[PDB]
Amino acid sequence: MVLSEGEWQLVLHVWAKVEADVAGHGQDILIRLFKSHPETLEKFDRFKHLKTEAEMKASEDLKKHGVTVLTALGAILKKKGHHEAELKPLAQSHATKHKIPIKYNEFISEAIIHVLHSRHPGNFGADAQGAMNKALELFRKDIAAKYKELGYQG
Ligand code: HEM
Repeated sequence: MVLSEGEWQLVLHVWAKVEADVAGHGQDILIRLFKSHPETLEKFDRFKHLKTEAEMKASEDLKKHGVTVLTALGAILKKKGHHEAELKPLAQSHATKHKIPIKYNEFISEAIIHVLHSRHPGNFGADAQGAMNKALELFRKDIAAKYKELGYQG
């Protein structure tokens, strides 16, 4: 798939707001993911022990990882489709080291959309959400194809 330039501008316009507070958005998104789909928490040996939302909110390590996640994702989106080089090491570690099934990428995509909708309603109308969804679908499709190449797929 290909996004038009107008769709990329909608994506990067709301991302510019996210970047005003990377740590806060990273926290909100990962907590959303873990609450909504507790099974994903099990993949993080680092965080598996966190029992409540309050414990998650107080973990500086979780907040650090959320910054890491959003920085990597932002670098990818800013490539506007030309993200082959950035995707390869990400696919390799998630497929081979962390053993993350493809389905869980849909779950974090959902959490990203939820959080932007909650924090940026004026910049995240129907069209901007449609564009962000397309951008994340593009990402998931490309990462899934890499998984298959690397010998995981799934
Ligand atoms: C938007 C999708 C995602 C991005 C951009 C992302 C990015 C990253 C980055 C940059 C790292 C650190 C370096 C590396 O190991 O590659 C990482 C580590 C990791 N990610 Fe992801 N990730 C994503 C989705 C997920 C999902 C869906 C899960 C699990 C449900 C996951 C599980 C992990 C784990 C277990 C680690 C290692 C944490 C540790 O240091 O112990 N990732 N991720």
